[PDB]
Amino acid sequence: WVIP
Amino acid sequence: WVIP
Amino acid sequence: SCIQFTRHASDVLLNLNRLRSRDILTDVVIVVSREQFRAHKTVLMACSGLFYSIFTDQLKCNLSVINLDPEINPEGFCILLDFMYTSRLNLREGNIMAVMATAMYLQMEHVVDTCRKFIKASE
Amino acid sequence: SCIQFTRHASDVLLNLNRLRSRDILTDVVIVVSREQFRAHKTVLMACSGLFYSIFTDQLKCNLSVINLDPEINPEGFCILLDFMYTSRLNLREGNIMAVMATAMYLQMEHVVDTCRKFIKASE
Ligand SMILES: N#Cc1cnn2c(Nc3ccc4c(c3)CC(=O)N4)cc(Cl)nc12
Ligand SMILES: N#Cc1cnn2c(Nc3ccc4c(c3)CC(=O)N4)cc(Cl)nc12
Ligand SMILES: [Cl-]
Ligand SMILES: [Cl-]
Repeated sequence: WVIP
Repeated sequence: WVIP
Repeated sequence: SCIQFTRHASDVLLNLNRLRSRDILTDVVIVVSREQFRAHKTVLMACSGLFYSIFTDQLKCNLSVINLDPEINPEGFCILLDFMYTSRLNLREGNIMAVMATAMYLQMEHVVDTCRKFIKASE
Repeated sequence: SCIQFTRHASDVLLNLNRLRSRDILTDVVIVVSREQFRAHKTVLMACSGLFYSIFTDQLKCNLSVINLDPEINPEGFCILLDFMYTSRLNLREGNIMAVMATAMYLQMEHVVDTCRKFIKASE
């Protein structure tokens, strides 16, 4: 999971 | 396009 | 010896979400209490262990309407349906419990994982 | 304020290809001369300007069989259909002309681009  |  | 187009999978998913917004080729309505959500069975199966089980069933595969358990929160389902079609999860303090419970019911393991990690960090 | 799961789009496409291999929820047969290819209309539209035009048409959207132009090479179509479902293109010296012509007909601009660049490098 990432900060887009 | 890339070499996978 | 194949070559691969890096953005292809993302581009496919973007167009599947465009089809959903325009209601093109949607073949099922998911009923969550008083709310209705139109979707493509193939996308639902691709994202969820629950829908994969439902739509491989020789009788349920032909249903145009699926009713979810009355304990399922419509907003939680909406957030997860948006995630299925975009890879983006609108996870907030006010919705995390509903999102995690819906993800457990829908059998969306990666979403359950992250909800667990976000809750653990706040305790 | 969304979070994003990097591998989600690839995971969706992998499951759509699994559905194609098992012939689950396929809703169209594409006829290319003597050969037949089963597929999902939604994936075809998401990948190809030609299929996007065909399946948004108020009459063609309901057809279960689509016949392509007799000049279309079945192997070229097969290679492009595999690409649609996997992001991988089996581009070879012996098939590049057929792949590029099929990609132009199917309106798959990124494939046409690369076929053009690979041909230019050999001249
Ligand atoms: N054919 C086919 C096919 C269509 N969909 N699909 C799967 N869909 C699925 C099943 C379980 C889970 C998820 C997705 C996300 C998750 O957390 N669990 C799996 C397989 Cl093995 N195959 C297929
Ligand atoms: N709704 C919808 C929807 C479904 N599919 N789709 C598009 N599919 C497409 C159209 C043109 C081209 C390609 C894909 C690859 C290419 O080279 N050209 C576009 C839009 Cl703007 N919208 C949609
Ligand atoms: Cl997931
Ligand atoms: Cl393309």
